[PDB]
This record gives sequence, structure tokens and C-alpha cells, in this order.
Amino acid sequence: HTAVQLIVGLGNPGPEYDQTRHNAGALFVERLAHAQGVSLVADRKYFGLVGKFSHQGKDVRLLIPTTYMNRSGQSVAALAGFFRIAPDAILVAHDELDMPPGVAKLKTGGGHGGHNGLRDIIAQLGNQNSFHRLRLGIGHPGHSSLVSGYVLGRAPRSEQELLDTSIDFALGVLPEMLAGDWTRAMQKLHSQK
Repeated sequence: HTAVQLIVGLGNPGPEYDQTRHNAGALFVERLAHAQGVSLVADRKYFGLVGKFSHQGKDVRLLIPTTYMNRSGQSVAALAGFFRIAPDAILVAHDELDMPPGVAKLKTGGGHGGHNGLRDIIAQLGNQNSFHRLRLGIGHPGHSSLVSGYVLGRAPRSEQELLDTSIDFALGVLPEMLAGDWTRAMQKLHSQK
């Protein structure tokens, strides 16, 4: 297995985007940081908020880019490059349109699915090295022309509660994810309600 050394939580910075669907990834990392007693430091050198905690003798770093979503790769590449972290040791949490609230899944490699954050990360790191993704369901509005406004909207209470539940499920498989045991992680996670 390849142990995870970097967990990224995607989102837009600023009050305008706080609590919006498109920040689901950042929410996951915020929750994870709190649970692990990690302080997220604003480090301009990595264009985001950065923290770390030890696991099995190695530093696991948490990153929330504070660039625009569409320049997230700049942040990931800065931190990954500085600490010589290979893409296979990177986990990126993000909002997933193709899954409803309450559902979280894991995936290695693949495309960005219109997600411009993943898009930029894939561009900055390359196409030859896959990284792992924690896909946090936020639902789909039902038409492509509504996607932009939908992800930038604040979901109703019921949907926010469901997202929180999927995040709880995801944290439940943190031991497997940190170890790089994605088969077991998916087994335990994708079998949740």
C-alpha cells in the first residue's frame, strides 16, 4: 500500500462561498483537522491553509487551497512539490454532482467530471500520475445550465445534514484511507446505507 501523505479539501475562499455546496471537500478537511487536533495555518507559500499530524511515523498534511477553485492545482503542486509527495499519496476530497447528498465514495484516477478544481489539479500534476478522490455527494440540479449556480448555492437543511452524514461515514474509514488500503476503504464506505 501507498500511505497517504496529503489530504486536500477543495472549495472557494471568502464569505461569499462559505457553506456552499462547492466547498464540501474543504468541509471534510475542516472536520478531519478538528478531529485530529490539527491547526490549519494560512501559509502563503502553499496558497492555502496547511496543517499536519503524524501517522505511523510519517507526516500527513492537510491542505485547503485558498486560490480560486479553478487554480487549486497551484496550491496542491506547491505543497506536494516542496515535500516531494507523489500523486499516488494524495487524496482529494470534493463535491460530487453525480451522487446525492448522503453518499460518499472513493475513486482512483479518472477525469474531473466538469469539476474545475480537479481539472486544474490534474493539469498541474499531470495525466500520467493518478491521485485518489473522496467524492462527496451534493446532488445534481437536472440541467447543465444550472450547475454553476447550484454548486455556488447553499443547500437546504435536509441536504446539508445528509452531506454531514456522508462526511462522518468517510471519517469512519480514515484508518484504511491513511494506510492506502482503498479496497477495504471502499468496502466499508460504499456499504453504508
